[PDB]
Amino acid sequence: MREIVHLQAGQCGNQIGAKFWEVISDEHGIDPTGTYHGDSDLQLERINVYYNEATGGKYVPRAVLVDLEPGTMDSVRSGPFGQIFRPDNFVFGQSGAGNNWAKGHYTEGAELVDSVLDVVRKEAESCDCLQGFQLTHSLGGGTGSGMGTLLISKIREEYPDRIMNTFSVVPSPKVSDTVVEPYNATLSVHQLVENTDETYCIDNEALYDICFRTLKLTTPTYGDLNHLVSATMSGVTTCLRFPGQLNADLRKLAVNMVPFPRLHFFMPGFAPLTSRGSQQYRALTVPELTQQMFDAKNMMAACDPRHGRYLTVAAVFRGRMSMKEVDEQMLNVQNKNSSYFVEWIPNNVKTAVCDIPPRGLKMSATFIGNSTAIQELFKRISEQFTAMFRRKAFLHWYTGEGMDEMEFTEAESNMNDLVSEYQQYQDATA
Amino acid sequence: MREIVHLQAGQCGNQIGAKFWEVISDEHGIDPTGTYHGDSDLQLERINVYYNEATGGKYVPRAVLVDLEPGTMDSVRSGPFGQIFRPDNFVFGQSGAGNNWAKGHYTEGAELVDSVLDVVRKEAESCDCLQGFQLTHSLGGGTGSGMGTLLISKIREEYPDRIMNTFSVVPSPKVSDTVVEPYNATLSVHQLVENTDETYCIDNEALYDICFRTLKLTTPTYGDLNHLVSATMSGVTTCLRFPGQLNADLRKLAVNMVPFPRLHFFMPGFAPLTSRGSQQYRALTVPELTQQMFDAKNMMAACDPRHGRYLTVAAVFRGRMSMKEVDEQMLNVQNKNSSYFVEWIPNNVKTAVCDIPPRGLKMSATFIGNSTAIQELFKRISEQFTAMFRRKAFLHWYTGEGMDEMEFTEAESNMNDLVSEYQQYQDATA
Amino acid sequence: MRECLSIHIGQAGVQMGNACWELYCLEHGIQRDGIVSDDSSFGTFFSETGSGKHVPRAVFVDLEQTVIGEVRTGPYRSLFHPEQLITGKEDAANNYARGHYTIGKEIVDTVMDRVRKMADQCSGLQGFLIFHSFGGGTGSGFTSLLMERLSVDYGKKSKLEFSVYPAPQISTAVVEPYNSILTTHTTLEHSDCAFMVDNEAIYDICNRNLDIERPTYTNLNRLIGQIVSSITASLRFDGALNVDLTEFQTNLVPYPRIHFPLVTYSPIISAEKAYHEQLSVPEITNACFEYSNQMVKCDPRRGKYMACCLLYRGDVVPKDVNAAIAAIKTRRTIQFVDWCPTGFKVGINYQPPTVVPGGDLAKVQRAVCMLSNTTAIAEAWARLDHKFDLMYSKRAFVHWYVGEGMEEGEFSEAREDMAALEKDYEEVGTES
Amino acid sequence: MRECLSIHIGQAGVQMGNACWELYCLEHGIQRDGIVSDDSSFGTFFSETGSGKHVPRAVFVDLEQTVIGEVRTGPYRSLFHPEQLITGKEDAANNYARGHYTIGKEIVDTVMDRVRKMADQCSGLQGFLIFHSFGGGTGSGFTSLLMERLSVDYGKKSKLEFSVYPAPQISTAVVEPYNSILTTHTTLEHSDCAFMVDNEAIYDICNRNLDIERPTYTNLNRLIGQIVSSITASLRFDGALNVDLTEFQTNLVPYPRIHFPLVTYSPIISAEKAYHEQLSVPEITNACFEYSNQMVKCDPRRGKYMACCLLYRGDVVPKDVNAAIAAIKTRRTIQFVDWCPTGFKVGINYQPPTVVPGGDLAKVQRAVCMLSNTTAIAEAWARLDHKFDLMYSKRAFVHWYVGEGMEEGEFSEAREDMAALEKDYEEVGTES
Ligand SMILES: Nc1nc2c(ncn2[C@@H]2O[C@H](COP(=O)(O)OP(=O)(O)OP(=O)(O)O)[C@@H](O)[C@H]2O)c(=O)[nH]1
Ligand SMILES: Nc1nc2c(ncn2[C@@H]2O[C@H](COP(=O)(O)OP(=O)(O)OP(=O)(O)O)[C@@H](O)[C@H]2O)c(=O)[nH]1
Ligand SMILES: Nc1nc2c(ncn2[C@@H]2O[C@H](COP(=O)(O)OP(=O)(O)O)[C@@H](O)[C@H]2O)c(=O)[nH]1
Ligand SMILES: Nc1nc2c(ncn2[C@@H]2O[C@H](COP(=O)(O)OP(=O)(O)O)[C@@H](O)[C@H]2O)c(=O)[nH]1
Ligand SMILES: [Mg+2]
Ligand SMILES: [Mg+2]
Repeated sequence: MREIVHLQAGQCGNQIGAKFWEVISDEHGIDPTGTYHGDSDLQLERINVYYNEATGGKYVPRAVLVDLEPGTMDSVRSGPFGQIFRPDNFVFGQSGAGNNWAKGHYTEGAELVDSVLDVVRKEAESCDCLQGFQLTHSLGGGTGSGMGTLLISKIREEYPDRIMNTFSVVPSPKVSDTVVEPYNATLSVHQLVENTDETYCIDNEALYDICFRTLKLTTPTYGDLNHLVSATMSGVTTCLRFPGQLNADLRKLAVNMVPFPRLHFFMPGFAPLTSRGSQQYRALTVPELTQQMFDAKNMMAACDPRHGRYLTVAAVFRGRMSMKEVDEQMLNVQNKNSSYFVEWIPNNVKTAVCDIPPRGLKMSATFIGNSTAIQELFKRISEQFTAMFRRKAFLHWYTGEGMDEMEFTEAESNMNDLVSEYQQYQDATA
Repeated sequence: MREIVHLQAGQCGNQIGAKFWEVISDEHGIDPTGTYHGDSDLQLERINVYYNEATGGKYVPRAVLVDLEPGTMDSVRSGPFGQIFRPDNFVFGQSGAGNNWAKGHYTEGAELVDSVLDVVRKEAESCDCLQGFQLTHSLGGGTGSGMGTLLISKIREEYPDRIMNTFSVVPSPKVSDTVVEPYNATLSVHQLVENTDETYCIDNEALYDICFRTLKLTTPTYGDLNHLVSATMSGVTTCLRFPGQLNADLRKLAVNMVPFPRLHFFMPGFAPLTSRGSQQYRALTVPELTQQMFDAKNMMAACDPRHGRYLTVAAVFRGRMSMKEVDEQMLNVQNKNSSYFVEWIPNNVKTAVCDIPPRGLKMSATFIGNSTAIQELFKRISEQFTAMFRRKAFLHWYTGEGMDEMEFTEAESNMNDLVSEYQQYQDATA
Repeated sequence: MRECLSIHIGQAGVQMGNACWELYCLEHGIQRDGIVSDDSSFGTFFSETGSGKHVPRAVFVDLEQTVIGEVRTGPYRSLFHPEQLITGKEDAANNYARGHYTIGKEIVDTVMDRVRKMADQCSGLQGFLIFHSFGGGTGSGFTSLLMERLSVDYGKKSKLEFSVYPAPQISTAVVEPYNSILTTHTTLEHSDCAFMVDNEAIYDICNRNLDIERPTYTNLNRLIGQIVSSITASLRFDGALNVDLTEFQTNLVPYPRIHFPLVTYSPIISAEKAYHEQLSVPEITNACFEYSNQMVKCDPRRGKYMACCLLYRGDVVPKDVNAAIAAIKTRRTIQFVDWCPTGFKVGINYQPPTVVPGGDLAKVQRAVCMLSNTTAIAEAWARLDHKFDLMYSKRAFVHWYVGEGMEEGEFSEAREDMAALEKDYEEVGTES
Repeated sequence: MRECLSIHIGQAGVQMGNACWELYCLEHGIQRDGIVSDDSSFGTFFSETGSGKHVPRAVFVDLEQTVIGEVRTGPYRSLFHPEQLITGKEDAANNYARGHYTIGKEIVDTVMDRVRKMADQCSGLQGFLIFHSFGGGTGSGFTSLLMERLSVDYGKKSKLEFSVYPAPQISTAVVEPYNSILTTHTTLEHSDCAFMVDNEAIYDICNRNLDIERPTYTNLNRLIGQIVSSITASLRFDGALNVDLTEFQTNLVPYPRIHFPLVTYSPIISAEKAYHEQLSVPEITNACFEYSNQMVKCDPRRGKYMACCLLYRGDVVPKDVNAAIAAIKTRRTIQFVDWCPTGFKVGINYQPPTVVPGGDLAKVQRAVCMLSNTTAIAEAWARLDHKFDLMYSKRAFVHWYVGEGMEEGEFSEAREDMAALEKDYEEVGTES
């Protein structure tokens, strides 16, 4: 059976991971103690996708948690699902990174990387057919950026044929959380732009907007944003675990979504997202979900899609569905949004449907978009990296860890090429 | 029936012996008072292997305990199984050895050796078909090294046709326990390198590592390391006592493990070894045990096996088993670890399976390895003997007991030949 | 996070320490006798005896028995390890040379021995906390010795220090300009980021924000203790956007020679006045950027902010923090240097400030501490340097330093080093 | 293990003996009247009368009635055998010649007779324990006689002796340099390994480690008694890695003429100060290798360690010992001679130290005693020899020795023997 191993690094990495297995276990009806309590046999038919069965009426999720300080992982152990993971997979250091990409990649993480790969190798050996890898981290973060890229390069070298997904939180344009985000992002993009097959960019700014208006949540917290992120991440692999009329696995999405090897950055989405008051006054039907998922306000990325165009779109539906309705709405989006799709790609939509919906919903859909509008995101980082690096604003911390100033300029140029390549394909043949 | 007599000399010898009959008696269900309380008739079918029955519903283990001071043997008498042994077999001196090989071999032990052989002869006469001998001691120790070698030479001269096993504790590379270990080891290896058919090298450093990480034991003690050692020692003779699909006795292992007469030094191992917390998250199956037993971290020897190659490997399994699974994993180890086996020996694995598992486990396996990596162990001792003997660091104690300085240099050369012979066969025909 | 080590040198540092550890004991529920009786991560600042007792991981040092004698006779006498309370015979007498050359050298070896033993019991050491007075004999001369010793012996570790920066108008000693510059020159290289606080600024806060008309050094230390507690809240509790000890220097030190951020805290309200204020996130967030609320008399509006760390604490919502920070960045009166588009380093912890019995600070479920490396401190340095050269032009008090084993050349070298520091702020304060 | 014999000669040895047997009686629960009333291996040091009484296996000897008279009138009067308390008429008066030639010869025969009877009741004799002062009339002249007699009569047996090595700075007698060398020359050949302890070093420990400001010889002997108890713990209790009496000489005597190891003990803490320290294995293990904790004033750092015996005692874990020893060996400040790659001889016993009522030592469940044959003692020998030749150049006190039956030639021969011993340390202190 197609199988995956999940990797989570850094504070954002682990916390989203924790709010991810809290949801995968719910879909498969897995008790926090690890015992199965699902009400349907169709959940165990593909449990092995994320879990390695341990004899005794319990299942263990093959996940690897990496963090240079133990603070974030200690909280996970104390969580409702902390005891679910195998204790051996909890690998951590002692000196946490100071939000510097250098320390999490060259000096501190270099010593612990060997330990991480050994667990990863055992998990891979425990599988019968490994399909790909999943990494959760944050580009602005030091551990995730630095240690995540180091792990991606090693596993890619070790397993070149296998896929690898990345759900990376991207710095927001207006309000940040770390001063030196521009350095961490550019260094990390320099590695993800050649090592990973598909990446999903997420920003908390966009998620904050969703909670404020789309969901009318007065006091959201990361306990809530991670739930939205976990919904999309679970949706991407609905096909590997449950049956449907038109199944689309990780590789199928990659081929339909990645036209050129370097243009593998997507913006996820989800629907329906309605408050409790609005539940009465809305009909949960295919025609309404299609509008919500293509709405710029429902996007989990700060960049407005309307400022660009879509190379490829992939729609993953869930629940009881009508194929003709799904075909109709996608056709309407193709015709209605005439200038929102490139001319050199006559078909821009990849549709997928699954029979089982998520949680208590009777219908769900997940939106993946490889829109050209993401150029405005790297461009902003491109301006924030240049302004700081122009006079060595914070370089003396990265230099002291071994990084040479030459590596910095190469990543900036490799970042400018990515934006130029995005602008290049935004053109039209006529 | 095939029968064995156990000999234990020195402090390490007797204590491991005590924690060995505490386990053999458990497998056969023998009460500490000597009466049989086993729940299965299959235990008494081969009890005579280690025990001489005494009419009256009691059994007496034919074991000979030798020690120059009575301190270590007095504690054994006060142990839970102290009253199990025949009082006559407790043979001891008055002037204990001062950790000098000379005193335990030439001066002090020479007077008591006659007494020891007489008991040994009676035990042999009490048997119907004696198969071999077992000696437990410590090379760094004086009594065991000195008195153990004296006993081995005498019994070998008396019983050349019979086998003799030796479970010798070898000095650790980093932290020692006796200052003059290099002298004792080299002198003792000089005798074991021509008198015994198979030897099992054990080091407490490696056992300490197992307890720290493999078994997560916070406060281990020799009461615990000896239990691990006794498990392997009991496993080697599982076939002589219980039935199985593929029985392998002491001689069968010796022929499959000893290619050349001088290369009879092995490194034992055991599996599964998991903590109480890790018991939930692991499946006790053949595929997992094979990886653990070939893992360098599960080895009971300080030398890393990966630095060398395996001439011969012997796997002794226990419990309900599937032959095809056992064959598969050994084949995988043969192919996966391509460079870990010599080319001039196409088959390197000798498999053995027994029906009954140990204690409460439903599956066990014992690892025996005649790896070439053990050359780094004698080489280290070779450097520590040379540095001391270079200027007669502690020779005036051995000289005063009768030993001539000439014997010292011959053992050093006989030790260098052993390392050269190990390096010689590490080569490849092409 | 793992262990962090504390050092208290001088009367100011020692007196601050007893206030800091009063909060630490209260926060973790540790009794003043060293026994827990009301958060298991308290091991960052405490070492468990193994018999139901906790020893604070601090090294109180002074060259006189008076200040440490009070601690030995105070309620926390049974708390500290007896050997940690290292004391000398004669005070440095406000002379930098004595605390660094003559009398400081005699007791420096003993201090390191205890520091070494504290490190031996560390499974992980983030850095050191050094409390001292920026101007003073023991707090300026002996601290420089430790900074040199700690840097060479350990190195590759954060070294945070809290300094009582001399107030421009108020001053309680005559030769402070000599003393402050001498330690600055010797501690600039071996430091990572030194938090600065004035006595005058805290007095003004105690008079305007608080309704206390009779403040004392005891009140100031209590209001400074929460500054240290907030900075180390992440290492001792759990919450979103944890800020490790080493993260402070990376975010707040753009250049190696500019690591002197100032401290601000909010809310600061009396028990009665609290009933009339909502104290929402925007209110406290805006308060942190008010000249009337900062703990350094230098005017923030007179310069530009380069980096800022917002260590939000309590029942705060991350969405509110992001919106509040956006409001600050759009203000035109506030100005950040162009070469740093991103300056805010947010930190959220789920542990509201503890209430100190008998204190002048009200109970608040939502508090925030701001660390801002601002160029406005350059004006303060110039004023302090202006005092130094005016005195040194006539050798006002040089003969005392000369006779204590310090050459006259150091005065010229130290001032020139200070002059370069002023130029460094000028260089980073402009963009094309 | 079987019997070990004890001998106490001189005021220092006799006074040490009553302290040593105070511990032995307390450890085995033997009352001071010689009856057991609270470990059956106590026969190593005691002989059972057969009527519910135990006679300690010691031979207290002196040339004066004063010191032994105190024992006869002390609480342990009924303990010792009356004939064991052998006493002379006139003291040796601090003269080596008297204790070896004139007055020592008169009483030596009686001492051997008792020693012979003690051996007759031995099913196994590991060796002898001789307590004396390295410098003193009876403790230097009479001990040499016994060493010669015991070696020839018995031989082929361990002979351990504890000596009060003259302190470099503190000295309570004038002609000690003459006395110390004379016994060293005559006792070097017949000895196996002599443990050395200074009065100044123990005083410093009692002042720094312990909080005792009024120490006395009574305190020192009590702190020296546990040294002897730990060395013989294996012979009287059970535990992993038992260290027999004869193992000490094999491990700690690389060469026949270098058998003078020094003694260190840890933990040494008062009752109050113990509450503030965990006292883990690494802490005590590291303490044993501290200049501030060793009982000989010679600086260990001034030389190199050749052999070390670690007799761990109490509830210790063998894994911790191995890890702790590994930490010591990787230290760069500590240095072991190249020709001895392995120097540590570990010994673990399951019997924590007993608490002596009224003592200055706190109750600890985990104690360790270290014996280290270190080359740093060579400096002490040179200083002692420096005193001897300076006096002997003028015959400062030779006439007293000459008139007591000792030829002047022995002074030259003894010093030359000492000079060779200094060269022996130099030869073994370097490697290619
Ligand atoms: N906030 C605060 N400042 C203090 C306190 N005690 C002393 N100071 C400041 O310390 C400055 C003078 O240096 P001190 O710390 O008093 O002197 P020192 O550190 O003991 O060094 P010496 O010169 O050897 O006495 C004064 O200007 C005070 O402002 C205190 O308890 N709280
Ligand atoms: N540690 C310790 N040393 C002692 C004690 N009593 C005497 N000494 C040492 O003994 C040295 C002098 O030799 P003594 O033992 O006193 O004299 P002696 O053995 O009676 O021989 P005489 O010369 O005949 O008196 C002094 O330097 C003391 O250091 C004691 O109770 N404890
Ligand atoms: N969605 C989400 N994002 C988070 C969470 N915690 C932290 N982040 C993001 O992580 C970024 C900071 O990087 P971080 O991972 O904490 O640094 P690191 O520990 O060195 O990897 C911030 O920009 C936050 O947006 C969380 O719980 N949920
Ligand atoms: N594995 C193990 N080794 C031991 C044990 N006891 C002692 N040893 C080893 O024995 C060595 C000391 O030699 P020993 O046998 O005690 O001297 P002997 O009594 O004269 O034979 C030390 O290096 C220890 O490593 C034990 O219980 N288990
Ligand atoms: Mg002062
Ligand atoms: Mg006397």
